[PDB]
Amino acid sequence: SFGPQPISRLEQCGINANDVKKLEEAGFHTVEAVAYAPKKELINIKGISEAKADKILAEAAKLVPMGFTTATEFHQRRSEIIQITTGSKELDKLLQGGIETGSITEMFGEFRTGKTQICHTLAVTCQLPIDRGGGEGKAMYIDTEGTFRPERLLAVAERYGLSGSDVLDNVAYARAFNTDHQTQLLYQASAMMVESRYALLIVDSATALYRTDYSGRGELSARQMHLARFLRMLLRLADEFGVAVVITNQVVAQVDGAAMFAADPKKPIGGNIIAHASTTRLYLRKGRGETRICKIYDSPCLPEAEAMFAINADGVGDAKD
Amino acid sequence: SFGPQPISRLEQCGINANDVKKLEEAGFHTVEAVAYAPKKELINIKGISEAKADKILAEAAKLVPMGFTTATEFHQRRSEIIQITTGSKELDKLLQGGIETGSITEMFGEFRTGKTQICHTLAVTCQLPIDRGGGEGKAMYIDTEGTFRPERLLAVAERYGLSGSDVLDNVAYARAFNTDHQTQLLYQASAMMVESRYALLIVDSATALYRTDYSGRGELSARQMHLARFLRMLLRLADEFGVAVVITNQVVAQVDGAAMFAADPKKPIGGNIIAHASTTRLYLRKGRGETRICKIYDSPCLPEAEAMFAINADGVGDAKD
Amino acid sequence: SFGPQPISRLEQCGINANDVKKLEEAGFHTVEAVAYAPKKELINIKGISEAKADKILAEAAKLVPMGFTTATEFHQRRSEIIQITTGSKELDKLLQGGIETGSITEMFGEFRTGKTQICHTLAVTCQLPIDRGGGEGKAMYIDTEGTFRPERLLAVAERYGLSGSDVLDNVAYARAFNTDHQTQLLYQASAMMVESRYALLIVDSATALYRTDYSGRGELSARQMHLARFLRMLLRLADEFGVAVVITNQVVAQVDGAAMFAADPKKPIGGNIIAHASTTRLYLRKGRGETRICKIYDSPCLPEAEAMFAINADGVGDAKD
Amino acid sequence: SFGPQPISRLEQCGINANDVKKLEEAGFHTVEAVAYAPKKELINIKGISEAKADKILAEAAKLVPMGFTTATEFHQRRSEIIQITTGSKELDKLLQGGIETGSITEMFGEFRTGKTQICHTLAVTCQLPIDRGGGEGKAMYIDTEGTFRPERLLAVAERYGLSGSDVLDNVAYARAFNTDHQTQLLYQASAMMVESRYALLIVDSATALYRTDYSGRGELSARQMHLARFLRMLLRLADEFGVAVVITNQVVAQVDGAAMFAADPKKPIGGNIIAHASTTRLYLRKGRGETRICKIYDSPCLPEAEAMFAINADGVGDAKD
Amino acid sequence: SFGPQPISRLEQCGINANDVKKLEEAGFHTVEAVAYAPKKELINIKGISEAKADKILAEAAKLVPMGFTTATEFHQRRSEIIQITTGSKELDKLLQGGIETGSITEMFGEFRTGKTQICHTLAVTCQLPIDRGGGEGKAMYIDTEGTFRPERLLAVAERYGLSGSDVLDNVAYARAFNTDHQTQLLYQASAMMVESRYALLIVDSATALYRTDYSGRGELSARQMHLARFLRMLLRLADEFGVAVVITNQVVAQVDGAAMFAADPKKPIGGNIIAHASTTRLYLRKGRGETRICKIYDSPCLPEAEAMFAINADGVGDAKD
Amino acid sequence: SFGPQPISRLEQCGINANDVKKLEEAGFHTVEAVAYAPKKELINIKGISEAKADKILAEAAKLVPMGFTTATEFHQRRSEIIQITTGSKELDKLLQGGIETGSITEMFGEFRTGKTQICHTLAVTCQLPIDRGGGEGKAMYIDTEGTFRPERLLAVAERYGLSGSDVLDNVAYARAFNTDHQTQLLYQASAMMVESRYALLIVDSATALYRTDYSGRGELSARQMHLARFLRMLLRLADEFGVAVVITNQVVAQVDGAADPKKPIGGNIIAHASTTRLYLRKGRGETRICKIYDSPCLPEAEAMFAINADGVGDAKD
Amino acid sequence: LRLGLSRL
Amino acid sequence: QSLRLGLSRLARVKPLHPN
Amino acid sequence: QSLRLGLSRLARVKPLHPNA
Amino acid sequence: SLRLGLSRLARVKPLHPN
Amino acid sequence: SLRLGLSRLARVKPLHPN
Amino acid sequence: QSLRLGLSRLARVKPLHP
DNA sequence: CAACAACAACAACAACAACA
Ligand SMILES: [K+]
Ligand SMILES: [K+]
Ligand SMILES: [K+]
Ligand SMILES: [K+]
Ligand SMILES: [K+]
Repeated sequence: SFGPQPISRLEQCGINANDVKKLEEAGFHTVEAVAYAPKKELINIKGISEAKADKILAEAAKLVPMGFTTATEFHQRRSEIIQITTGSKELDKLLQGGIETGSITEMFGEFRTGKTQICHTLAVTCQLPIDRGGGEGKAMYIDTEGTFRPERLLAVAERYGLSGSDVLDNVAYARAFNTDHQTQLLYQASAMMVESRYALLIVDSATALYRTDYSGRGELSARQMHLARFLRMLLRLADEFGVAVVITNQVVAQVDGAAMFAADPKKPIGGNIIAHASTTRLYLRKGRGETRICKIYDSPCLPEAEAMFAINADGVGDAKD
Repeated sequence: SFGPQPISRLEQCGINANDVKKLEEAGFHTVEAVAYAPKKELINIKGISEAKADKILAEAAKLVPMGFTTATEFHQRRSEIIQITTGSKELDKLLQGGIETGSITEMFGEFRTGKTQICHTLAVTCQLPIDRGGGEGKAMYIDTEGTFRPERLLAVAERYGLSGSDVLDNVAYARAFNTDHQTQLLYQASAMMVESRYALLIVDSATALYRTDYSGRGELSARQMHLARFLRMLLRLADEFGVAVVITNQVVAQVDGAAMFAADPKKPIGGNIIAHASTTRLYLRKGRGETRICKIYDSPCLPEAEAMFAINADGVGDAKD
Repeated sequence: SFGPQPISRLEQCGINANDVKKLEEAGFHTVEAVAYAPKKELINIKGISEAKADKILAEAAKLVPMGFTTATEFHQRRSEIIQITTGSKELDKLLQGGIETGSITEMFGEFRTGKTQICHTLAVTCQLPIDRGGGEGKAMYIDTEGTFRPERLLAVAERYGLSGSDVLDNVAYARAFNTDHQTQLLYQASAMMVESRYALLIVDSATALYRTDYSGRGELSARQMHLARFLRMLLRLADEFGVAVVITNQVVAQVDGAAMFAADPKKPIGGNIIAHASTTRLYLRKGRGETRICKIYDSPCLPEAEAMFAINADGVGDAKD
Repeated sequence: SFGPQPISRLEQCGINANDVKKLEEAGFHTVEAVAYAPKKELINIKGISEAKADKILAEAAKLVPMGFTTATEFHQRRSEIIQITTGSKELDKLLQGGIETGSITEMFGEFRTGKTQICHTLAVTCQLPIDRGGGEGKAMYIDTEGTFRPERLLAVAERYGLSGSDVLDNVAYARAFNTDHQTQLLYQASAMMVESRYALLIVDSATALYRTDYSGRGELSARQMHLARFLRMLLRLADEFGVAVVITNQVVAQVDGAAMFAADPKKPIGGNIIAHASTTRLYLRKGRGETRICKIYDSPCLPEAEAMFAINADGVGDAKD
Repeated sequence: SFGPQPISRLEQCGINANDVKKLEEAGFHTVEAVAYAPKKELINIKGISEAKADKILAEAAKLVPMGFTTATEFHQRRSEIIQITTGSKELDKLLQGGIETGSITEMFGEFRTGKTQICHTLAVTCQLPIDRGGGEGKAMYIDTEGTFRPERLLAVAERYGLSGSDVLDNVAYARAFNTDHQTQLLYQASAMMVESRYALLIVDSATALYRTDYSGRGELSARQMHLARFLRMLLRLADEFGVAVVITNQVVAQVDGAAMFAADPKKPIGGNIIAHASTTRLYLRKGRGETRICKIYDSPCLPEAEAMFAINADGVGDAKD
Repeated sequence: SFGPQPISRLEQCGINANDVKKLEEAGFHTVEAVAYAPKKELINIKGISEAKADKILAEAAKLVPMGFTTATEFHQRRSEIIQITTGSKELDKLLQGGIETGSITEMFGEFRTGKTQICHTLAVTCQLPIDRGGGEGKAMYIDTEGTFRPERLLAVAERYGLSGSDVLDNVAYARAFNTDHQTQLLYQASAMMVESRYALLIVDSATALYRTDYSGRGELSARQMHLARFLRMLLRLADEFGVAVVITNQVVAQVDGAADPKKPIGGNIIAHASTTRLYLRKGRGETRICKIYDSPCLPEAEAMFAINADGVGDAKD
Repeated sequence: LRLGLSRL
Repeated sequence: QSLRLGLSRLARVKPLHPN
Repeated sequence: QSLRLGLSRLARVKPLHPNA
Repeated sequence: SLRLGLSRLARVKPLHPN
Repeated sequence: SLRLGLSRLARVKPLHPN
Repeated sequence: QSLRLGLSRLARVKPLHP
């Protein structure tokens, strides 16, 4: 019973089935989802009154732990977390295991640094057994740039000894044409995640469409609010299902602000919203030939350091010294 | 009996058990809390009439003195305030002792500044003996972002020579998923604080969830009222138990005027409510490498100055030259 | 007999001592209060009939003059008003002498402007001799936020050449936890200051508790009424002993509409009741470093002019060149 | 039925003709274009309200699937992508088929490298039958420099054994005199692709006019925003009609920030906007005599490699040994 | 009526004469110039608002066709362009007719190669009838070195049989003393060219004054921007009136950016801006005695080759074999 | 009143005296100098704002024509250009009149050639009446080698019959010790020229100090920039005052790959900035040969001249 | 007249 | 309904060049 | 009755892929 | 219509009759 | 008497046995 | 209001050497 | 008749010969 409880449990709790259907249509497919939701969100749903929402909230909270606990229990639970191998030994050593499930990891850098390659390699490796560094689950790919190539997947699957056809079969792909579609896709993501078992969710890239959909200083606040809502939805998914959420970012040039005039200053776009929402941040730089350098920009438990990886014909790996 | 007297003392004044039971159910576990509560709150409570509320208030005022004192007595009592070390000598010199108990300390800055690191250091140093600069009490942690790491606690405990297991056992941890959960955690914290002896209460981040829960201009007033209620509850806890309340704050960009400080001016979020609620305010910024700079933004008795600390594998400390 | 005649000198005017003690426990401690009291509140008391109320009101009006007087005598008496120096030459010039006794001065501004520092400096200055700027009187501090520091009083007393213990023994302190406690503090302060020579009353801040005790439009109106009552009590003090009342106020943004933009406009909270009740109004703004700007907002005898002061380690002083 | 659906189908869905005409005038000539547009883009149209926009989006989402699909289906569909031969065997081997339809290829280099020659050759080779490496369609040429010569088209047609007049009748050429006209031409282009079959859209050059129209600092932000909007419109065209979009870019000299100081380092202009917008990037250099070298600067599925081609009297071809 | 439409056509279209006059002061003397200008160029004119600019642009677009046209029409128009013979049979054979109209031809080389002699010969020959290879129009000469000599013009006119007075009277001459004057001469040139018929404009040399006006690395960006503005204005003139624009350029000795050197390697100055702005580039080299060699450095349609000419007493001609 | 107008004229069209003083301190002495300068130099003067410089330029542009004129006017203006005789009939025929005013003439060759002798002869002959081939003006001599000898001037003056005393008095002399001193001497020369009639200016040599003051490949760019600035100042002087500027140049060997193995020094900066270039060679015995290395209107030809005790003249058989 | 505190 | 990337190779395309 | 911190390696899971 | 340069068949008065 | 927080002179058993 | 190309022979000049 | 602040983005520019 490690997984989340479906909302149909509330059926044997004293809740009308039609109201449960309305909740499901509103986007709450799990008891955890309604439990974590505030009262305003349940009030906003048509056909739900204050008394019904209060009863639903109380009954849902009766089935989930939302109290106080000691720190040793949290340490014990976190010691059993699943970390997905990136495919490169140096990156795994830098991250002390790899990409951590249940949180948000973001990579940023200039072009050709290798963000999409890391996304493809993680999508392939998330289907490996736990003893091999995988998660034994499927993968999601919400792509907003049109750069999904299901031939790198075959190369990595051939490298790891898996069947290419099965690897392609067990990956879900969707394309976002605008910000509204990008945010809408998460509802279907949760609805079809409640059925099967997923371990990785990939957005590449999160902020590509926000540069053009919202342009100018006059549209800054609305863009930031939409981005905050999207990131909150991603965090809700990560908490609900325990998947590892990975998002890709872009960079902009510091024309005059700070950096002491280095070779070429660059900072990630998205502002303080995405700066505070992401749990782990990585900066990717181009090195020599096919080698690139990854640096831990921000992390609550990992020290600032650097690692070297490469993009070989079978995905992300270690540089051939 | 330096600690607050329990509510059961009112039993000796003739008030029946039912009244005490309803008072405890509403969230008044201490006679001091009852005395500090206005008559309107008691009237709101179901099951208490005007005469009952007047009698309860009169008995509470009889128990605890709420009269006029002399400044000499205030100076004598303030000189015996426990201040918790922050792990850095320069920070302690700037703060003239450390984090004060019975007040509200706010910390704000950009990402990577080290608010969470200082929170972990404080939560692990609050258990030191008073002669060593600690607080000789348990730590309380409320997390609204999901960035609580017991490994840092273990590292700093090993630095200070304490045992890891009991240090972890002495820290209570909770996570708030929304604002209502954040507020209910305060009632639970008061209930558990009545029994044991705590010295520190950390909220991080206090205003992280308000950015998303109340989005838009139309919900500004409700957001500010909820934040005011939360801050008043925190002040009530600090007055009742004397524990030191430390809350962290996020930052936003000053795009409207561009200020005059630098090319990236930033200001804390929350507005005048949190500006006036907190007693001491600290502004953290990044320096070079692993070094950070802390500035006293506002303090009733501390002159403006700066300190320079660092984050190492043993927590927050002084810079290594 | 410049001070008010106490309530002990109407028993020889055919008044039973029982009525005198009833008036004393009701809140009236001097014949000035009785002669200036409307008949309706003397009738709403318990234990006094209409005939007794008339017979005491007529004699009280006989003792205390109440009628028309020549303007020349009024000007001559107003020439003899003690003005308490603020410790800054520029502020003294702007205020034309300082804080007027027997009057209400309200100061408002954003955080860290220096209202509490000004209050501390005034409290320590009030004990100076009249010719140096003081009023031979003590000081009282009704604090509702928790920012009372004897250290600042000691520093300014050392600056002015006074003993720390002697200057501390004259300042009475009290903290209010709610609005009812705020009113009871004034009720006790009347009896505290009838028997002793007081020349300063400081409330910091009056409107802090009303912001959270009554929240929302539904409780707004009652809120205002309570505030009015408080202000009326203050006025009675200003006419019962001639003490100068100093109040600090909070500010809020102008989100609804900016009047042709004002670089983050700010308006004082409290409504029109305290705008009409207060006599002098000051606006404090932050400048460069520790220098602050004080501007007259409303005064029936002074033009709207600006002045510059600073907060140094010895309190409020002039700008340091 | 593999082509796009004309907007007139929306009339059969239960939508008036007036709003359909308004949409067509706004530039939406296809149901796919409407489905890919955000709600705020439809709101900006005069005469369209929120309810009408919501109904239009809801009815358009039914006729085109925008949801989740497996990766095997994407692999099967991508195995059938038409690739246009560039006229040289080595370039075809380097690009693994030739220029890919449905994406953006940006070719940049020094002067006289041969990008215009490549565009001229492609404008003829896109009219070949599918089994010969063509696309069986017309071609578009938006020329912003004035360097369009149909004589090269005639030479390539003579080489490939096609009638010169027939080849010339199938090329639509327009000239842009400024950036605003550059963006305006795309609306007529989109309106014209509906009635016929186009396989290639060429912009030469994309950023020639931006160098001069927006000059110096203070116009950089507007220049980049306009460039981003133009590139987004190009991407929308490519997604809507499945055409092969080829854009030509210029270079600038790296004065500071030594890249490697090999021999006159050069950097493509346009910044991170055009760096992230383009899907494939080619770098062209001059070799010896008529031979030039092409290198894969950036590609999501192609290794970094170099190929050699030549500019003969019949267009771009293999070097004559 | 093949010539440009004077700006006096917009007045009888809904535009007041005052706006036409204001546009004329801005340098726009033709409807084509108004049509080709972007909106922000008309906005910068004082006294012209957004609505006025929109109306003017709409009228200009109505009068001037700027749509999509097939390649056959472009081929037909390109087969009827006027090419001016340079005076030498070999040079005309190399250029496939002579100097093209409506484009920019730049000759560069070391000193003494004969750029000025070629310019003088072209200035004389542009006045020939169409049958003899001329353009049947006047010529302009902007000279930035003081090297203009009418004696060569008289000699070439004697060679061609034309009267000297007619040839001299149809040549306009201006001297540029700095960069700003060089740019203002172009505005004066447009003003005087809207009235009469001109076939050829000469700038000699384009980049002479930039080598000395903007000296040093710190002034490189401003120099390049000003050069780009000058070249764009020249291209605007060429597109406006269909004249043949011929500019001359200098050389700079390569030292380290080549690594492979002939006896003395030299490259043109002006950088990528002038490399990209020019349409046809000729490289001039010194032969034996009075013979010189011309090579096609850059041309969209002319294959690279070399031709031999000579400088005789009657200007540029064929060498005496 | 065909000469340049003094800067004081700007006083009469709405400019304060202080602005005129600051312009004079910056090196501008006539209205033409202000007109020929762009906005950058006027901005660079401390105390002059953007609006003031714009006003000054707009005011100065009206006093001198700055527009388009037909080639007939230019031809008729060039038809009365004063040319100074070199002292030799063969060289006069080669140059079609002699050294022209308003342009830059540079002579280069090996040592023991006669460039300084030609400079001395020109300095003497520039004071002759227009009928005999002079310019009826004084002469200036900027010397960077210490080879200025008044005895040659006395000999040539005796040859032409002029008095020695006033010939010596009508020649200004200056010596340049370093590269910056050359530009300072030019700045002083502007103030010397504005107040008197000057016909000929001589620099001998214009590239001697640059060989020693600037050395190595690392200082090539600075040397070329300074040489370009000096040449542009010379061109501005020639355009402003209508003088004949004669500069002298040395040669460098062509030790490179292959090939006369001697070429003028200074590079493209001095090659492109000279209107007329003369190459001088040593012939048999004492007679020397002159060739037109570069000219925009004269063909390549050779002439023979000789240096005798009375200066430069024809070679006796 | 009671106007407050008086110096005299 | 399926998805679309670009022009399909197996599409029924009318002959543009008969020769 | 306890908190969840993502996917747990101690939880049972059927083999997504065949043996290898 | 289109306009590139100067049309060769455009009628124009003779600049130099001679 | 008043209380301003945790008194420094309170006699409380140590949390840690060291 | 002409263009000055140098030193003009026709211009009147005082005799430098009488 | 009162109360309530929020939100970052954007790269551009080549020049310089020398020494038997
Ligand atoms: K973070
Ligand atoms: K505060
Ligand atoms: K890319
Ligand atoms: K070109
Ligand atoms: K020359």
